[PDB]
Amino acid sequence: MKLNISYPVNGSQKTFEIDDEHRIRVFFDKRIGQEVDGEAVGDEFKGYVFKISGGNDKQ
Amino acid sequence: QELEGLTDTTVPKRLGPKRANNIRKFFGLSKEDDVRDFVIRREVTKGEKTYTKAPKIQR
Amino acid sequence: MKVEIDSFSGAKIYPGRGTLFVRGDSKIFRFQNSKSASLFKQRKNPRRIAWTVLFRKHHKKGITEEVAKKRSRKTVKAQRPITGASLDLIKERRSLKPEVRKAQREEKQKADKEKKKAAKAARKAE
RNA sequence: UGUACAACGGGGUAUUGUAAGCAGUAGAGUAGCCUUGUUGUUACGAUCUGCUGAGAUUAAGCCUUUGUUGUCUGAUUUGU
RNA sequence: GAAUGUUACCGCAAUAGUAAUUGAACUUAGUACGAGAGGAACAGUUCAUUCGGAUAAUUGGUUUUUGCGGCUGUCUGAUCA
RNA sequence: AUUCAUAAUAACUUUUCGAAUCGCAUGGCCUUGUGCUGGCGAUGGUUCAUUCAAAUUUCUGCCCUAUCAACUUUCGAUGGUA
RNA sequence: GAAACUGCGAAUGGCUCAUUAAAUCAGUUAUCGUUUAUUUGAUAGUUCCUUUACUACAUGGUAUAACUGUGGUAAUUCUAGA
Repeated sequence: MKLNISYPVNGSQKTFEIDDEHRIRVFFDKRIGQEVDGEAVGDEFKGYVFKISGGNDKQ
Repeated sequence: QELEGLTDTTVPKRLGPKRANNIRKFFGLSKEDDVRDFVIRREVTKGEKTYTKAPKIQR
Repeated sequence: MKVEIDSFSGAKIYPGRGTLFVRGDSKIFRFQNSKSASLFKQRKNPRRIAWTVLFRKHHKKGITEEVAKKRSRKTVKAQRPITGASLDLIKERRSLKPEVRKAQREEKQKADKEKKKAAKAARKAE
């Protein structure tokens, strides 16, 4: 899928296209407001923790 | 590890305050420090001429 | 193989098991067993049946999963660029709180110019 | 006279659908009380909630067992 | 089921009986054939019909498990049972 | 024509309204301070009135039918009290 | 001076005559039985709440659009995130 990730401190934002479904399966069964760490989905996001704010689906 | 597109780069707040007390708390000055001097101005280049358009002060 | 959920009891259905019912509005229901199917035919409600997941949910039994969402208390801690402020000079000017006598020094010349302009207008009126 | 057998028990899996008793500022409301109320308390009251996916039953043609207690020499017949 | 020396096991097989059946679709091919109209088949594959023999994982039925629960009337003083 | 208008007492209100608004002219007083006063307006606002209306409403008035003479009233139909 | 917010308006106008036969409607009354944006004219000295530091009254506070940029979907006067 795609991740629109925003670093509000600097005020920046960027898209990231992701594959490897069993990485992104972490996000499953979560609410908009919960947090997750990033090495589980990508080691580039090691030590990072993101919160969810929303999103869009197909259609 | 820092992300080239979000963490490394940083972006500006496109505007500054327009409200007086907002400025006073932005710079933490006083109830008396003559905010008219602490104004943010945005120089432009329409051509050879330039100007900064210090916006306004409501309240 | 997908593992489906009972429309009535919320229990889990493995393949080859239970039934599936299709109602005149083109809707689907999945039943694990003739028990659930029979109560559905008797048009009971699961919220009043005591062995159902919906019941246990609505009565908050085994509800130790969800706890709470905490409260955040933290400042921005980042002076961002105003894009016409030059954040270095902006920190220099936010640090210029003392020496406010320059404000009154400029106000003195401004007041002098005010009286000068009043006099000039009153004279040009003549 | 033993990875022996049985009867009981324990556990598993199943079925049903949340036991009795106790408590509750739950309860349609109603009588009565006096310290008269500043929820004032006492009696009635189907029912509801909690202890309670509890309790009960579970091999008679289910499974299993480091458990407890016992049983394990009676009669008859047969020959190239 | 007596008798074949007894008893037990593993087996041979004389004889007797016998069961599998039919169709459609796709492709073959709008090909062959024929002026055109129209219009096939063999092989292959997927299914089905009728019949039979077993089975009971699942679905369904059955329910004296009178297993669980509920309901009525009545009787056990009431409650429980 | 009134329990009208209005006023007064007792209180009540989760509390209403009572200008943190804006453009021009910029003027007068001085113990000359960014001192004190000061105009023409626009907007908005509580209530009364008015106007624009609106809703109900009085009286009287409507075509053919009797091969429609009985209708309404269960649960609103007529009226009364709240 | 585009855009966007705010305030107004969009309930006027225009079209048609299906329904509707004491219903509409006409003419005539009434509101001492009511609401009324708008106009128009009048119209708040009383609001510091233990109201002697409780206070900015040269005037108090938080958002948020537009905009920056990231994106979604086939599409729509769709939109989220920062």
